[PDB]
Amino acid sequence: APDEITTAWPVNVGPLNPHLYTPNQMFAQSMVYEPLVKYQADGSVIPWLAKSWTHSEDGKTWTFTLRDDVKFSNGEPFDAEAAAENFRAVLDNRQRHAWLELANQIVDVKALSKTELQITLKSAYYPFLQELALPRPFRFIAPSQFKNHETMNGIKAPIGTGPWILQESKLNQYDVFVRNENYWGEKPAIKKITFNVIPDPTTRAVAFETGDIDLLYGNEGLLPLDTFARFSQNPAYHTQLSQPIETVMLALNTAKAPTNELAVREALNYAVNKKSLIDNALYGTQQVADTLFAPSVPYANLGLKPSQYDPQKAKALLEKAGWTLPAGKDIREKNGQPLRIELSFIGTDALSKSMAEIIQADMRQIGADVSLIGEEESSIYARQRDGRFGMIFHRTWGAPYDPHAFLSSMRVPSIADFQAQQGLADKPLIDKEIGEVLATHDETQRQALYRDILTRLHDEAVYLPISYISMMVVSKPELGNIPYAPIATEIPFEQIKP
Repeated sequence: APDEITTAWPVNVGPLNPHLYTPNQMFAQSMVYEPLVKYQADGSVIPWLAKSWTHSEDGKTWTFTLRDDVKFSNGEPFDAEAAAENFRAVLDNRQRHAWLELANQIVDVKALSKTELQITLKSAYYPFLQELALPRPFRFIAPSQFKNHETMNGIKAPIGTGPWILQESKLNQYDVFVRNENYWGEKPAIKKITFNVIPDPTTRAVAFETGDIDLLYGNEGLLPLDTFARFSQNPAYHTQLSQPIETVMLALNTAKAPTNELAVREALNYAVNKKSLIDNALYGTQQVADTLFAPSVPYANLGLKPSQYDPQKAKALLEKAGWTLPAGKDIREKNGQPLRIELSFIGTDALSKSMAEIIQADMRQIGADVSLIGEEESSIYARQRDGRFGMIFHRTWGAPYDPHAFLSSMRVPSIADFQAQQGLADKPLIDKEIGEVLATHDETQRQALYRDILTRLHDEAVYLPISYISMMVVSKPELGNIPYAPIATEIPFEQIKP
């Protein structure tokens, strides 16, 4: 069966509603559902379900000509009405999609014929096509599977147009997908993929070591990083490590003492030897980040000045701001208040715990007391939603989210970035500029606005960038080279060719 593979995922794939979020897993939604236009590594989108498109002079009305040969896996036609119904279904839940600005921009969607689909926008929203390309929410389920003509209250069968079809799913156990034999595009070489549900990282490693699974593909939490390095030298195995796809960083709460002070935030940015942290916790498998977005990210090659590890400069910044060492204590004080910052993370995540310990030790060296608050996932997500944190671990979202969608989301009060930026005096101006860059036509103004947004965020030391992380792969050699999806949450099973 060299055309059947078995892999693993920490949880089951979810209901596979194309228009909702947790517990729906994005890789799975992208296996079954498809976009109008498809995102490529070079930054462009290509025709997909939409073979072509045009837009009005003012850039608010877009007309897409759809392929006419596409069926949903249940035999029903994909056409403009089915696509229009889908857009209606998503936008009936509009407030759930506020993180994504396209959802606030779409004013009308209508099927002009079986093959003409017209979409009207509030303003000339430039990242229109890119946002249509995302795994969710703008992808298409057969309208017969709506519940009372909606999807926001659940779907019936997860029927998409894509190259994979969900065969069966056992809560807590394993999800099976099968090749769509009536797929409009190219047939995948693989016929069956089984995801075993294996929540724990070392347990995933052991399963691969026993031969229970054939493939592991994911970000830096996929399996323990020490095990990954040993696997990469093991000639019985195949491993890969991609070029970096996103930033991992700390977000500092600019509205809470003592991270409300610019001097404290700048000092913490000089306190951490990031190469040491990576070589200590991450087994040298990731790259040092000095900036919220890597210089390879669109619009973000700005010559921003790194804050190199420099504990002497960190101490001086603290001293100049009145944070001094009492005799004979290691932790600074100002106005009888200790320099204490809470770092909250998921307490069962061993890699978070390690990095957090390194951060705490590096900051103690400059006289800052970091207390580690490890809590369950729900509590942590509530904290970020609510701004109940001093520092948190946080990541950017990779291409094509970075930078436009990630910045867009900083305006949304329930996103951790808004909460972290809440105390900045120029936060109103930053959000106005974010709104402007997304609507702007003038390419020179677009670049100025990105420059200003990113430069203010860097200079205000809202973040502590740590590393640019990569996708990792571990596989049985028989599977061959495993390609990457140009979107970070997607796994390109359709292109595996043993």
